[PDB]
Amino acid sequence: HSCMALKAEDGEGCTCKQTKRYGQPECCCMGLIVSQLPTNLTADVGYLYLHNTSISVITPNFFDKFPSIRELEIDNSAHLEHIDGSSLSVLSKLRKLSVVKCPNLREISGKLLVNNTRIQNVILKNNGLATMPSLRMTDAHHVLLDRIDLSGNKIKFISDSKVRNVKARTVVLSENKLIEISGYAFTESQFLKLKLNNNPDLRSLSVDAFKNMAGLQTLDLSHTSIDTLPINGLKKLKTLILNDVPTLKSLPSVLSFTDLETAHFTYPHHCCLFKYVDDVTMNDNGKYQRNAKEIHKRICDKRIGAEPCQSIGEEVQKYYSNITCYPQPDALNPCENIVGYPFLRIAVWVVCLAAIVGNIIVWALLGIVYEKRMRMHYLYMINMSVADMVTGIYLAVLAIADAKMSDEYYRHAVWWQTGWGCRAAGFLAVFASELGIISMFLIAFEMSYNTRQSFRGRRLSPKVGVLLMIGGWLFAIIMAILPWFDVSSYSESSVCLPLRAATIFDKSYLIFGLSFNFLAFAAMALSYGFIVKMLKENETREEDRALITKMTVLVVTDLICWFPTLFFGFTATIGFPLLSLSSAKFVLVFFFPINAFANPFLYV
Amino acid sequence: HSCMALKAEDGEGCTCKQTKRYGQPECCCMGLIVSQLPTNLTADVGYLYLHNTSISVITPNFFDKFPSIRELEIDNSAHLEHIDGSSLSVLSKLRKLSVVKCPNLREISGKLLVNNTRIQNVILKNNGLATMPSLRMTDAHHVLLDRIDLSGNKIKFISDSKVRNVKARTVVLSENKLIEISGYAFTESQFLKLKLNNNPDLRSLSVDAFKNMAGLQTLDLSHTSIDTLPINGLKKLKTLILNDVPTLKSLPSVLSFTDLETAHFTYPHHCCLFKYVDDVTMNDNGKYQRNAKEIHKRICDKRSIGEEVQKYYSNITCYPQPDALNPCENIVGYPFLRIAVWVVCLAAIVGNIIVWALLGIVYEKRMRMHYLYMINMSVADMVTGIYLAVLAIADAKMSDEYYRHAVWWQTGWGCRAAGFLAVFASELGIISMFLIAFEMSYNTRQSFRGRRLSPKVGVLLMIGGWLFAIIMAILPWFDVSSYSESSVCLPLRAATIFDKSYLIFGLSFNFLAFAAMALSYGFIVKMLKENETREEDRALITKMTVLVVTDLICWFPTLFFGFTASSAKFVLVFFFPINAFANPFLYV
Ligand SMILES: CC(C)CCC[C@@H](C)[C@H]1CC[C@H]2[C@@H]3CC=C4C[C@@H](O)CC[C@]4(C)[C@H]3CC[C@]12C
Ligand SMILES: *[C@@H]1O[C@H](CO)[C@@H](O)[C@H](O)[C@H]1NC(C)=O
Ligand SMILES: *[C@@H]1O[C@H](CO)[C@@H](O)[C@H](O)[C@H]1NC(C)=O
Ligand SMILES: *[C@@H]1O[C@H](CO)[C@@H](O)[C@H](O)[C@H]1NC(C)=O
Ligand SMILES: *[C@@H]1O[C@H](CO)[C@@H](O)[C@H](O)[C@H]1NC(C)=O
Ligand SMILES: *[C@@H]1O[C@H](CO)[C@@H](O)[C@H](O)[C@H]1NC(C)=O
Ligand SMILES: *[C@@H]1O[C@H](CO)[C@@H](O)[C@H](O)[C@H]1NC(C)=O
Repeated sequence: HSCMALKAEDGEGCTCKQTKRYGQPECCCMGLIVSQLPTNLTADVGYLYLHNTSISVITPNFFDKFPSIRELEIDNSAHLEHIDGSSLSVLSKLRKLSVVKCPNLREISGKLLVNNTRIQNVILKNNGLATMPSLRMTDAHHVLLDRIDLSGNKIKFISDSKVRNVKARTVVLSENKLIEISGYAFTESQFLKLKLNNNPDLRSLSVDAFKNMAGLQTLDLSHTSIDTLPINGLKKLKTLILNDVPTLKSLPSVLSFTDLETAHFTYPHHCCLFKYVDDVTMNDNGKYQRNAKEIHKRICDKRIGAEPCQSIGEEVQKYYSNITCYPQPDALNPCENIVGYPFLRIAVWVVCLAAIVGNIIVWALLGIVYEKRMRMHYLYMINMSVADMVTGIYLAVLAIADAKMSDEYYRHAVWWQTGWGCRAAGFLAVFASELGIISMFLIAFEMSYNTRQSFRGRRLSPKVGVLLMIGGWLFAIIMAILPWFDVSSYSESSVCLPLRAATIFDKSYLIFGLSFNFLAFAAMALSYGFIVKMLKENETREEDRALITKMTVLVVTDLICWFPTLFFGFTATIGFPLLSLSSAKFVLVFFFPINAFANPFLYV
Repeated sequence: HSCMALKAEDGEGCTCKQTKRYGQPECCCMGLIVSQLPTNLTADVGYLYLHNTSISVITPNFFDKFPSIRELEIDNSAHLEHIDGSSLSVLSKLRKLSVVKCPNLREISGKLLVNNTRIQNVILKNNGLATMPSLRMTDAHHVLLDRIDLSGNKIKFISDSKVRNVKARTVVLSENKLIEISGYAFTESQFLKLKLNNNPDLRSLSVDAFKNMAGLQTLDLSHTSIDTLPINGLKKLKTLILNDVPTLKSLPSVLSFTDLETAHFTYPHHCCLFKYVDDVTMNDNGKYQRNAKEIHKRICDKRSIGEEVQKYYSNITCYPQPDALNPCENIVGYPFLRIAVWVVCLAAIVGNIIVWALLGIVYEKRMRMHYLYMINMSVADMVTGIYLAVLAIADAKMSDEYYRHAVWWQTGWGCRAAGFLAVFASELGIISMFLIAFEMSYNTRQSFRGRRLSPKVGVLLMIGGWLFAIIMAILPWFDVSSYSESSVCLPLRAATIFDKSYLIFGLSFNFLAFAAMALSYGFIVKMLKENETREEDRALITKMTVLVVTDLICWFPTLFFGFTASSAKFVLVFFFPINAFANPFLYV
């Protein structure tokens, strides 16, 4: 409160007062005037506080004047360049140490907290610390550190055996710019919760970085580029947190963990990898075979009467089932199966074969009905057949993937889902959908303009029609190739559809798609009405009047099918996952595929 | 191990060895030469083993000769006719009891397991018993029986009040020909887990079969064929697995149970009744109102009444969770989709009436097999409409109710007839769609040459196609496929080997017929382009060509979505009937 009284006085000086609650007096120094603490200062001070004094650098003998110090705090000191930790450590009875808002405090040297058996907690946050303090410890400390914090600093490396024998609950290294943690970074220490989150640049961890530790209850690595989690030392974690670490493709063996109860992973399939371990756990037959032999008794020795100990291959899975994982699998990211129900499997196979057969029918019957004179709309019908063929290829990819990956999907799931293959599948699907939409709109507009101007005596240029076709093709291609990048990812579904909306920009992409669907529906309705009016004005030819009738059936069926599409989208304004997303998938796989599959029987 | 080692040296005889580990000597007998009790024997038999023994009958004097026997094991007693439980009861020194592979054991008399508070296991494996032993444990017993087992046997009956207070942890009566279980079969017995699996013949489980017993933590009736389940006794039950029981469609309400922690059922609607009990719990209001008050007091001491009870029940997970193939509380799932199917069925029926009027006005006076083909296509459209209507009214009748009485609709007759109508309508429509193009092609080709298809042949082929649709529709009534596995009543199951063949053959045949029809119409249009027919036929040819092409466009996508895919039900219910009623518009 001495600092508060000084700030109320606004006098850049040191003021002290004695408190009866603790006996020792409290002194605070403040302002730019004080370059060093004045000599006429009491020595029995327990609590020493410094508000942005002009101390440029703490000398190795700076704090030695006052032996009875018990608490320290330094704040806002913009002039602090370097501090020698030894002089601070000479303070035997130092209970708490805090340093904040020092921007230029580039280094703290020496083995801190050594020879100081009374430290209770350390707070070092929002400082320009450019290297890890060399924290050592010894077993004399009667009270463990409540919290030791280095968050908000700029540390980048943790060399061999930097933090030894510290006994503490919470240790935090978040927000730092770590690039590597070397082997044996910790040693002999026990931590209740070690924090390593919000560290974008952390790529490589040494395989034995957490080896030789004396205990680690909970650990979190969220927002990290960790490639492979270390195997050793982590054999006792109660909880594991690997949130938002897309580089963590393949986890180390689930067998190694022994007592974990809660685990948050980034990809959902690791949850099933933990759950579906039912047949995997008994296969180790090594050191963890002994560990399993030991853990089974640990439960079954104490679990009217009671069941006997079932074998080490069933009770271990019974215990492992209790392990809760947050990215739980769903119908959109299923385990052991891609398509699931056998009816759907055989239906997908037959429908892929039938889509290919329909494209073949398009080719053959269009060649049969082909007129000698070049026609503008033959190319459009061919492009719609191409859209149908792409849909068939997408379903073929899904079918063959389900055929190959059956019964072992959860192991291979992440590689397929994030891999190049899923991006290709999503490209195929969305490109087919957009190509069909733009092709329907283009053929409707071309027929409308040709019919309308032909009766008046003019015509829309067929080269303009080809230009519109290539413009729509580029539209579909750019709509499909963009989600390859992070505008909207294909990795959020097991069938590679773009059910992605997290960055709000992906929401912009989906809004653009929905708006284009609405514009296509409105344009088709209006252009078809105008076509009906023009047909009322004048009649068409005969041998190609089959195509005119096909346009009329487009007038009917396109409106019939796209009318409930927007209605379902509007009724799904809540956007409930796994229900509205399924509706969107069904809409995409129905309504463009309507015309796509119709193409043979439509065009004949 | 020691007995087998001694037997390996051509041990066609009885032999004894004084093992230092057990103190008392171990004795073994082997070979058909041992047709009776041992010749001169030893009186200090500690462990007893008899393998492939030619013993004929057992009399209490057999064991009284050497009352020191502590463990017993009888194996491969091929000739063994009968044993008396009294003989083993007198041998109170016994702790182990094994009897295996007896091929013709007809009966075991007396009360086995009585008089002996030291037996720890009773392992009767494949004894072929034609009547179960009257096993009993008296009040004086104190050793926890580790396991009592009756493996593959000929136990046709359990009879009333058979078993008296057995204290075994696990009772296994599996792989049995049980035809009936009279009441009180396990009176006052205390069991931890009871397994009755793999007894197909069990069809008369009494209401008091498990009455008054001291309780079971788990009860297993896997692969039974029971017609009902008693309410009494199972109140304390902690685990009930009823996988693959096909006949238990009248399960008492989950409220009757009080301590389930895990349950298995073959029909997911039972688990939906578990979760949706929310409105059923308070409906009881009988003496079970007092029972529910008691259990609510217990639950609240353990840590509104209805919400807490339903949370507790939701904690009772069941493996057959509900699925999209049979959504609970509704067939339509959505109210907007309900009005959509209502409007499509109304459009179907109104269009059918309009088509009746149109056929009445435009019908040609002269006989025409073409008009017959059009009539049967209109009938196919009408039956699609009636299938739509019955599904819609079934949803309306069971609005919000589709967890009670759900099973009877799927299995009893409603789904059977509805699926019959649906598939018959679809197949008749497809086959008529093929026949009309076949008529067009045959008439087009032959008339130019100067011939015509036989009208009798055409009528007979139309009747044959009608019969093909009928036989395709009737088959899933049997076990070749199933209507039962969907609230929409469509034939969705594909599990059995024949089911996959049936389903894939149906779909592939439909699409192949459509492709062949398209090829035939391509031939027709090529002929028309090359040669000009008579104008009277030319107008009719053009009208029918437009009709067929428009019908193709309307029909095709429905099966595509039904295969590539709630919304599946919506599309099958909406777009296909839309084609069905839109096609006559293209007819006229
Ligand atoms: C489910 C909601 C969103 C949309 C439902 C679509 C309804 C309104 C559509 C689909 C099929 C349509 C019918 C299709 C064909 C014809 C013939 C034509 O002369 C117009 C009327 C009539 C009879 C249409 C009436 C409107 C109709 C019934
Ligand atoms: C501390 O910081 C302020 C703000 O930069 C600075 O102006 C001031 O001189 C320092 N001392 C006090 C007492 O505010
Ligand atoms: C120490 O002396 C300085 C001047 O030398 C004076 O301003 C200050 O108040 C003194 N402080 C104490 C605690 O005596
Ligand atoms: C600090 O501890 C080290 C540990 O080796 C010891 O050598 C040193 O003398 C101590 N210094 C003081 C000032 O107590
Ligand atoms: C029976 O008597 C024979 C001959 O005296 C003796 O050797 C043998 O040990 C006895 N027991 C058996 C089982 O043959
Ligand atoms: C029992 O032993 C006899 C004679 O050694 C042998 O023929 C017979 O096969 C054996 N029993 C069985 C079931 O094999
Ligand atoms: C055991 O049987 C004997 C006669 O065999 C009988 O006297 C006795 O009461 C029985 N004991 C028990 C505990 O049933």
